Amino acid sequence: EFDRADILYNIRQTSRPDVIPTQRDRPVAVSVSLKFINILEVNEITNEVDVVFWQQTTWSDRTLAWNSSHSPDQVSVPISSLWVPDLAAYNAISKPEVLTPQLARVVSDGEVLYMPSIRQRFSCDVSGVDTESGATCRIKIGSWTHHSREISVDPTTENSDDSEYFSQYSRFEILDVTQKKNSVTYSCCPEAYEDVEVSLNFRKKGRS
Amino acid sequence: EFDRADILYNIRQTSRPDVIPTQRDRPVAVSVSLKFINILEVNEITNEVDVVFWQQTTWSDRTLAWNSSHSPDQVSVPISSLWVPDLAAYNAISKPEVLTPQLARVVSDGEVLYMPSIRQRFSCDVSGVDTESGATCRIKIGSWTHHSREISVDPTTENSDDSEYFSQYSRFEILDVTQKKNSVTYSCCPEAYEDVEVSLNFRKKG
Amino acid sequence: EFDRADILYNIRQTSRPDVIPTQRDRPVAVSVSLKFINILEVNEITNEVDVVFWQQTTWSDRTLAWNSSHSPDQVSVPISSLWVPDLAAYNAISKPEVLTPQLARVVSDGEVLYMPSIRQRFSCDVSGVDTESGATCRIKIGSWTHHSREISVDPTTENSDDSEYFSQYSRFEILDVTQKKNSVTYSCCPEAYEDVEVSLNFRKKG
Amino acid sequence: EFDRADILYNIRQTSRPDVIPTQRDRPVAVSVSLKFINILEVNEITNEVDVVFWQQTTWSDRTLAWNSSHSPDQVSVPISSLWVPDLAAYNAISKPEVLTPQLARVVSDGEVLYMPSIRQRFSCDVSGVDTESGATCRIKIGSWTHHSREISVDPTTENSDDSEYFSQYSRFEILDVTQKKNSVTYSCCPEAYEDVEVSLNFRKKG
Amino acid sequence: EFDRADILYNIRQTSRPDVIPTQRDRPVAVSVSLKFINILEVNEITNEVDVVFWQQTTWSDRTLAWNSSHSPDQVSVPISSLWVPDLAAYNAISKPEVLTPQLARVVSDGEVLYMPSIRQRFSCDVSGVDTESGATCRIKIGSWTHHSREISVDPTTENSDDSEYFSQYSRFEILDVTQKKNSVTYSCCPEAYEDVEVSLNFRKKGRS
Ligand SMILES: CN1CCC[C@H]1c1cccnc1
Ligand SMILES: CN1CCC[C@H]1c1cccnc1
Ligand SMILES: CN1CCC[C@H]1c1cccnc1
Ligand SMILES: CN1CCC[C@H]1c1cccnc1
Ligand SMILES: CN1CCC[C@H]1c1cccnc1
Repeated sequence: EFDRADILYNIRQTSRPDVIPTQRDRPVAVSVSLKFINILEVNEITNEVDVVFWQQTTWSDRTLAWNSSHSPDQVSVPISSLWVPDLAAYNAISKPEVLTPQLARVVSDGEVLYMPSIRQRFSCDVSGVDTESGATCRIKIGSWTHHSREISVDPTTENSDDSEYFSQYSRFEILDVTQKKNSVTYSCCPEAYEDVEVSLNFRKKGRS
Repeated sequence: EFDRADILYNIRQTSRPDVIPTQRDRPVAVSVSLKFINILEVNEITNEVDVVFWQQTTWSDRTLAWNSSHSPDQVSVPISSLWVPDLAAYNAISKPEVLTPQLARVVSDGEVLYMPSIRQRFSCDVSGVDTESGATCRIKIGSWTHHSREISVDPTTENSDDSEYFSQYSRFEILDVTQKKNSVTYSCCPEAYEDVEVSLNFRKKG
Repeated sequence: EFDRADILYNIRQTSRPDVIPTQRDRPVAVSVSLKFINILEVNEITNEVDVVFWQQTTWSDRTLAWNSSHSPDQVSVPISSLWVPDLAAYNAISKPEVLTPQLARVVSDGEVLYMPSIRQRFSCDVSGVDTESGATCRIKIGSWTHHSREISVDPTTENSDDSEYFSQYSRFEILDVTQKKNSVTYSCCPEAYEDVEVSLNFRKKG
Repeated sequence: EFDRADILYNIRQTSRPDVIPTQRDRPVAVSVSLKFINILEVNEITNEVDVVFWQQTTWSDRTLAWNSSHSPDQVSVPISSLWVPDLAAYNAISKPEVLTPQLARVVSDGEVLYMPSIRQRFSCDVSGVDTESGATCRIKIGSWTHHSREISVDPTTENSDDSEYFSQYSRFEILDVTQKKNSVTYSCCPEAYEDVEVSLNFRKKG
Repeated sequence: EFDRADILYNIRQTSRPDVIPTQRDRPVAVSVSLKFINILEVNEITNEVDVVFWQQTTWSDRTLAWNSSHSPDQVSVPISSLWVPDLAAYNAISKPEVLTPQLARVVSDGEVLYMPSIRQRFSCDVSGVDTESGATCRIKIGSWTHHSREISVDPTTENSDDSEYFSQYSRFEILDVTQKKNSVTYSCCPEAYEDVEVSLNFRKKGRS
């Protein structure tokens, strides 16, 4: 039997936050999904957008696991005590501003959910934002330093609505969100790195 | 008999800041209440507001308790030595800027009061800010990661006065502040998460 | 004979920066004085000012004391090794930007002087700033979490000119600086908290 | 046989982050190459530019090496656990804003690749930016404190296309990127310091 | 013989960074000299300037010394491991933005050179900036908390041109840099504090 204090103590003492939780030479499967909350600023001249999204991030780390047969089966853990995937947005032009407490939810089987609210600026196609078909801003996210044999990134499906959490008070409306996944070889390095491309189809609402 | 040094040493040494002070499998009851001090900027086109408020936050942590029959019965404690609720404003568009010393007041029975002055910008309904009925901006606050069996959130009880500490030098005036607690289920997760919705009814002076 | 290394070692090794240096039955007497250096921005529409001042802060901590019959009688100490009063400006709308090295001067009897240069923005009365009688901006400073029995705040007892070090290159000129102690209760808590109100009477130059 | 955990433990335990991995008194050869991603703001009046670039940095540190006959031959390491060259852009007018996770890739033979995305503002020649031949902004990068007997800086670009990773959505387009190795003695100090000058020839599209 | 690792270990283990390296009740002699790199913004209405300068700072700390008959005689050391003079500019209106790695160079006899590149804004006389005589902005630098028996501050000169490292792409040109030493008594305290005043004589380049 463990209480929350015991679980959290054991995790702090033994999770190796700098060690990717790879098992038998297989990639850590990371799921990412952006839930758009607001679009704060758009510039059709510069092709830049300022956006707030929840970055729902999910993966398994079995070194975190504990027998919860007589115990709580989930806890909140500061991310500084956990390994977290080194995800970056490749077309970000500002550093990610995390708006929320930096805590992940860890299940007793080792499943982790880290879902920060992030404000970040992007360079992307803003053309058509003012028309009915709208603009399509693509956001590319992947591990910065782990190639495909170490981290895979997936846009795991749901029925997950588009503007389920998007602000009704925004000047913009979301028409569609699609996720595409890619495998790229960069000039720097010989291995392929996976990314998810998130296409945000949106437009400016008219005053009426 | 303890002096302040002993109380604070004991809190610092046995601090478990990462551990939610859950007792008898009941949620930690957190009270929140926003005391509006200033509205610094409002944009009716973008529906954004920049606000300064004291986020009065209250809860009980029995692991902090000490016998105070012959001791001080209250101390100020760095929040880095305490568990603090992971509250977030859901419609915030900037990160909370804490303007005050990050100290909580702890009572010998384990009651904590943490009341930072916060500057933060929010996405909300700014329409009507210039009519007499004013605008109503809604701010939603709740635990980011603890569901309803772990953290409940409630309005601070004490009969809430609206303009109490609000700046007389602001360009805006407060007409009314109301609160409503909700219980919401999001698609990410199967459990319900509690929030308080704070409705700030305000208008431009003139 | 202690040398500076010994003094600073002893302070650092025994320092309890979390512990208010309450002397028996008494509030720690803190003296505060703002020496205005520059007024960088003024907005008469929003009633906001951006200011730079030296926050002269003085108090006694006898736990720091040492026998200096045959030793240096003063040293500079990082404030992270010292208890420091949790002062806040109640009408501040930005968090204090400290422009100087964060060192206090500690005398062998336990007297401490901490005098940071601070840039901060405030909400206050900017009306009349461009007139002959000028504007009067009031800045309210007090302990954020320590009530009247734990901290008292007074203006430094000197006659002194708080506009003495003000920049000659400023667009503004200071006409007068006055201070008044107040003591107030807040809805949150049953005790009185002390503050100093610093009234800065200033105007634009021609 | 070591697993990733062992490799990272061993590196962390013997991380000598402040020690330049000099061998027998001969300079650490550092390769630098800037991969331009975006040009965000250009001001022809002030001669200032705001740029985003991947700063591909490469060097060898044999103290990091491990036998990978039966082990992973590469790991990602927090740069806080590694010595990293003290490179600075001499004409930068803002501190480097690092946009990416601060991890370097370390090969079992001791080769290190650190490649942060950086946003930084520079002072340089913006004249002609809205002509056809374009502007040429020169960025000078070298070790801040290590002279030529301790750090050598070389452009290894490996010959990969200029506009390769540059945003197609930028307002600007890259015409050409060239590099020059320099060796400058400064008035302060008697030894020479190496730098690479990266010349970005770019324009506004039509 | 010590190697670099030994030197740095020994310094890390025994530097007392909060201890002023006073020897026998003498002041620590600190030399300061500003090498101007750029003038970014000037406002003649508000009397404010935004400047970039190398703040060349030099002093001796005998506790850092080591025998280098058969060892490297200089190392780079993080300033977090060293005592550094608590210098401040008295007319600065922003905090000193350090643009460079925060390393000092330490010689085996205990001489230290710390030379950060700093961007900072000042309140000073901007009048005359677009005439041929130019403006003269005075920058006052001294120890914040150490009086003259603990720290003296002294300007030092080289025969180099003041523009050696001034940007040729600035909108301003430097006409002259001079420096004065002062000893001032403030109201707070009974002791004299030393400062160096650095007078930057500059003007706007021809607009064409
Ligand atoms: C795959 N990353 C994305 C761009 C560069 C590359 C990389 C590789 C190794 C270390 N850092 C970055
Ligand atoms: C209640 N939170 C707000 C948005 C998602 C949710 C959540 C749940 C678990 C871990 N992180 C975030
Ligand atoms: C006197 N303080 C300033 C305003 C609220 C009050 C207070 C009391 C206890 C803890 N935090 C804040
Ligand atoms: C190469 N650096 C750039 C300018 C001065 C020089 C330097 C030398 C020693 C310590 N810091 C800086
Ligand atoms: C020399 N400094 C400049 C103004 C105040 C003074 C000072 C003295 C002691 C501690 N802090 C500041």
